[PDB]
Amino acid sequence: SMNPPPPETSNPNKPKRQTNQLQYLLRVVLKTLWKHQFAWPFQQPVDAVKLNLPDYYKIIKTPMDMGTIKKRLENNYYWNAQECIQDFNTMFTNCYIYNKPGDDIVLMAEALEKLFLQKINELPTEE
Ligand SMILES: Cc1cnc(Nc2ccc(N3CCN(C)CC3)cc2)nc1Nc1cccc(S(=O)(=O)NC(C)(C)C)c1
Repeated sequence: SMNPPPPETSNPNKPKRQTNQLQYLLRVVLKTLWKHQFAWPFQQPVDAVKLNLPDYYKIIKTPMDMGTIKKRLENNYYWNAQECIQDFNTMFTNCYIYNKPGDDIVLMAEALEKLFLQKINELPTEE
């Protein structure tokens, strides 16, 4: 089967704003996770075709990845910081759903999620 289209990253009909929290999510949170040694499998939508995973998009109906999250932030797609946080959580939980406890890719996600939670603990108060 084909890959689904990637999640929307721009919508000219969605209102836009800049907040210090969204700036932090891009400049601090995303940036720190992106450079992590275990980040690479989470940097783009899963290409189930190239990876030969016929069941991936049978199981994962709400795909999400850091490339999509980054594009959303660069485009001012998010209105609330919580939208972005929800997207990271969806990414992590999709990993845990598709795979099994103890799998290498799960350990990788766990490492990234721990770091994510550390950075979110330092989220500045909404100005
Ligand atoms: C975000 C994400 C969540 N789950 C899985 N699981 C996964 C993917 C591929 C495989 N295989 C199956 C065996 N086959 C020969 C190649 C890849 C196994 C599990 N992969 C993810 N991303 C991913 C992105 C790019 C490449 C790969 S990967 O290099 O094909 N797979 C591992 C070795 C990292 C697990 C994986």
